[PDB]
Amino acid sequence: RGYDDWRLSDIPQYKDGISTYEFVRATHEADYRTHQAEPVAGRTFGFNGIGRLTEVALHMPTRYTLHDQSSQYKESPSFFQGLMGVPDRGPVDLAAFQRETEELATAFENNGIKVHWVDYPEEPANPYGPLMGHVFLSWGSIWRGGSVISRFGFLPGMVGVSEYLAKWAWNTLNIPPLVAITEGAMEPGACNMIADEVLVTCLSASYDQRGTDQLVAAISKTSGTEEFHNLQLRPAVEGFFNKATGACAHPDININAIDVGKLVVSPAALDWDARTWLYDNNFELIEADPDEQREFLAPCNVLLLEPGKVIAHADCHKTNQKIRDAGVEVIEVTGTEIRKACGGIKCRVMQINREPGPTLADVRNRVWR
Amino acid sequence: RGYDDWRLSDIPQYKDGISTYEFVRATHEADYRTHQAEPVAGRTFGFNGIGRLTEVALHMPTRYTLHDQSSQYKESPSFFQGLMGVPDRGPVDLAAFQRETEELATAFENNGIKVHWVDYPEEPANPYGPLMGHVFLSWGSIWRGGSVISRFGFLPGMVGVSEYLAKWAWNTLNIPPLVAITEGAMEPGACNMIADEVLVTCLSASYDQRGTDQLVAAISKTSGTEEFHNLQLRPAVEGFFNKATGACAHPDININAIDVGKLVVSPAALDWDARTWLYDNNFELIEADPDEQREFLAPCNVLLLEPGKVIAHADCHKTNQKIRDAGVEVIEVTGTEIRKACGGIKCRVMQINREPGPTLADVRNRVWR
Amino acid sequence: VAAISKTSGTEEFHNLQLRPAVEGFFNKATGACAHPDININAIDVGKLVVSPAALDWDARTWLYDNNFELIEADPDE
Ligand code: NA
Ligand code: NA
Ligand code: NA
Repeated sequence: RGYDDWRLSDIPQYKDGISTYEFVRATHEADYRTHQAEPVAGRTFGFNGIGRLTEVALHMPTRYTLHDQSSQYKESPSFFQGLMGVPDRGPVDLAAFQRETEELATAFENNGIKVHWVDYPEEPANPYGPLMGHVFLSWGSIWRGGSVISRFGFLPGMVGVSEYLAKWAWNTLNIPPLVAITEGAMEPGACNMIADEVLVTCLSASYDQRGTDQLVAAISKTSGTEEFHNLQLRPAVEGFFNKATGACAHPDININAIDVGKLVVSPAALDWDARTWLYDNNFELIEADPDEQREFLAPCNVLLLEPGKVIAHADCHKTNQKIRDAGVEVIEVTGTEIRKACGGIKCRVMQINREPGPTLADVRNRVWR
Repeated sequence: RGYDDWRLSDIPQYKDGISTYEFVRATHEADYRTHQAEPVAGRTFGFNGIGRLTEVALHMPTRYTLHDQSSQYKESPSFFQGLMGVPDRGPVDLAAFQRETEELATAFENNGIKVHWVDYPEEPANPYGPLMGHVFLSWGSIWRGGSVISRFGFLPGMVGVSEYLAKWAWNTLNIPPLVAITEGAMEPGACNMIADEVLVTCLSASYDQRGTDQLVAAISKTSGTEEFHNLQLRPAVEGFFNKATGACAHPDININAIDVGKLVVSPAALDWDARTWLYDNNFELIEADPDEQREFLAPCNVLLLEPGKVIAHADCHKTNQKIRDAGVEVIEVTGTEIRKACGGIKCRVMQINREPGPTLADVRNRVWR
Repeated sequence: VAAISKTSGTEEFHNLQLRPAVEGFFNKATGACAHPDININAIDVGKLVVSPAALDWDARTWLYDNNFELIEADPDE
């Protein structure tokens, strides 16, 4: 459209004969997401909900991506093994890690999902040491309304990284920032949603109440939904993972939607209040295999491509058969090397755009019991 | 520092023998501004307070910087004159506008202040028309903790512009975003501070309570101060300016600090509650000349370089003499072309860095009455 | 708690409430239990034996702030 072709009618709040007060008031009442954020970006964005995923980002590992090669890790493996708490399966193999990355990218491409690639500098470091955990791009997933700078609860190696990803999103995709978390802890990208307006968080090493309150207040305003619900799990774990039980600080390892009103869920996830809430709101629970969970094969860490279709770890044979039995298509992808650190396949995916999908009302209205 | 020289002692929360729980808790308790925002940026930043200004940005006008060249302005001058409410002083002259810009830059250089330059594209437009008001870079001033995306209450021509300035600050200076305002109206860069922890806002066309609450909550957490105060003026004005009275929607036209516990203030600014608050907190008021105020010569729009030294419009002879009588040095700078739109000299300056300066306690402790 | 607090013989009364992830009495996948007596117990003044499956973050914080020392039970046992 030509620079000299613009007219007052191109301003949505403008009307012939409108008073100053009325124009201003209409401006104050406009919706931020649809009036400002999306039009200025030139596109929709946000991974909220359980609708159709269209766009993601991955990181192709280099030798600097490997947590066990940080000089700080070398100084004290046991310090980082306490923070992470995941089973020791030996050193990360770079070549195999690269191969499973290619396989994940192909799964997306075979299903019509756009894949962007995020690179980091050589010898990447923040003020406190080498980057660590920066393969886990879910930590930079984009909300309706914009990107978030996180406060990491347990991993100093991620300082600077949510900044880098948000900046990448702005420069590469024109997606703006929504908020920085500035108190307590909050790692929103490791949260997930089980309906269009239902967020699952934890209280854990990765989330306190103050951080949660700040994040939820910001994303609720741009959620595109009338109401917003936060189901808060209360896992018994000290760091990231509890290898005695399968309990995890991140929702993405405890629970995930596989279809409308159907969740895959860890044995270690549901305290009584959470169970009651899910029951009352008509969610059907597919229980993950207990050994798969406890051994950190990440059977709940499935990525929903759309209701009824997920990407899952190829070696979660028992959980994946239960998911298929629930009428859901499973795309199996190798995820052996990724699980040597604090996450699985879903955890490594930055979700950029998901189309609007089924609501909590749709969950409540499904007749299945 | 070498990539392989990092040790655990480089992590501030680390200590020999610390448990996982204790390390995580120390991480949750760390201060965002000094642990994350500033170290990742590689520098301090923020214009908060009344200390020494060190760094600003200006825009050198082009033909597209002129509001009277927008096709929307041409379609209805009276619409925009209703929104703005400022006296008509005739057409902007590009070349003279450029000249007064160079004069302001020289004043900054003569006073030891670093000046960055912001350019816009040719034929710059947002989703709703040509940019308008984009010379006024105060709207992009940087807070302790980071940049802000604003919700403009009356000027659709600024949609997209606070985004552009924040992105510029991130790419050019490595300064991160703090928050996007997503409800109501809030134009924080046209606010000003009268002590290290005292923010002056208005309730007006440019600010509602919801927008104010969002902004104040965000900047208070990174203010670097134990307490934070918001003095809210209640000007009687419909749009930007009330040409019958001198009242303005923006604090920056109503009031400004000139020294520790000394303010220049418009006759039209102080409702009884605001006057009482200023009295109880020991602020001395220098009243701007009423004719200079009403004629929009912007006599309260002075830029504090440090306590006791301001830049002011060269033609505010009466107010400037009152400021000098109060023991403050005035640097007079031409600001004729800038005032044809909704702002004065201070309004066109993006403040990037101001050193920590006197506190509300310092104001309260000054003995002068 | 209202009933026993009035006859406790003590000026104050505190209830630490654990939130175990278990559907019935016992969770054989995790070691979590519906009963406190299987999750935690005092062994001396300010020293507790405690299950890996017992302590949510709020409970852990409360115990830490009140100076209780935790001996972790063997996870397989
Ligand atoms: Na719960
Ligand atoms: Na000032
Ligand atoms: Na508890």
